[PDB]
Amino acid sequence: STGSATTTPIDSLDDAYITPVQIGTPAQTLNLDFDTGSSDLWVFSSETTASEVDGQTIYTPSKSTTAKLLSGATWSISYGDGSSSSGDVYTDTVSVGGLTVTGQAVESAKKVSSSFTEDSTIDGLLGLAFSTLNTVSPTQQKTFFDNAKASLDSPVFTADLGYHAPGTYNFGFIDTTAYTGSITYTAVSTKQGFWEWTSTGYAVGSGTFKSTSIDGIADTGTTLLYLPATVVSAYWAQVSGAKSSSSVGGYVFPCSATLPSFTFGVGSARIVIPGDYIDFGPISTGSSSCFGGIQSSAGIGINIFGDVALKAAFVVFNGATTPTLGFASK
Ligand SMILES: CCNC(=O)CSc1nnc(C(C)C)o1
Repeated sequence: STGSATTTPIDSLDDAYITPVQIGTPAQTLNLDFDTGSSDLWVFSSETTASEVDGQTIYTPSKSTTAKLLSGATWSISYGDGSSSSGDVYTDTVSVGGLTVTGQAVESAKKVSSSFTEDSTIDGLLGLAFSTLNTVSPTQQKTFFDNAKASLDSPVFTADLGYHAPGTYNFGFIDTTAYTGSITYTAVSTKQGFWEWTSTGYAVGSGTFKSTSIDGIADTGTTLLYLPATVVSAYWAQVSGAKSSSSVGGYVFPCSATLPSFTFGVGSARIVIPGDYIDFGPISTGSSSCFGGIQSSAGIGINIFGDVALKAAFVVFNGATTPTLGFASK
């Protein structure tokens, strides 16, 4: 089997991408944030505290003839950005782009943190990191990818995120028309349960490539590119007037600037992020200070190849016995 679904930016900045997902019978379609940095499929639901729902579409398990309470199971997750959610668990039929999994754990939120309530466009998350990170207790549940893997034509999914445009998540096949050149594959560690790999270095603009190992994760659920402070300082030093602002929470730059590109290494291959992908616009409406798309990871504990980096590539998440990642230009 295969599946193919379009993913659409939630706003004009590509802050996140939503993909329609069919849950239950008859189908309830919710727009989920596919997140290769986490492993829970959770949704706003008829159980979510009413004051914490503000425009999201909800899953109502009582209206699904295939829903079953997973008795005793609870979940609770906290994300790197400080947001969180928790609740109980149903199993139900879940379909993405024509690919159907029966008995998928659908984690129904009883509580969500304010940032979720305040984003009416995201109805939940669909985790695509390894199932070792899933938070369901006392019986840890499998991700949609884990459950579908045996049925797929090939045990892969691909992320093809658009810049200010829709893109595609495919399951079970690699669309050879969706990229240019060749795909370069690189080794993955699932020891922390993330899609973890080592970039071979970077360049700023037209500058020389610096060969240096940068361990990080491929994370579709993170907007920006978070790299070591040395790398980030080298980038922003090429933008007149750019500076790190403790009050804003990262590097800002004059909105009048033209940003240089940023290249990262994948083995001997190179992925070029155009400068325009690094512009996240005014820090507040009307401001001439703009927020940068490359930020320091120093306070995180891990480097994160988020959407800024991934949308410059066609990315293969190969979930075979030896997990690898593939990157191609497009
Ligand atoms: C196909 C997705 N599989 C899982 O999420 C299982 S947990 C997991 N942790 N490491 C692995 C292997 C792929 C190395 O698997």
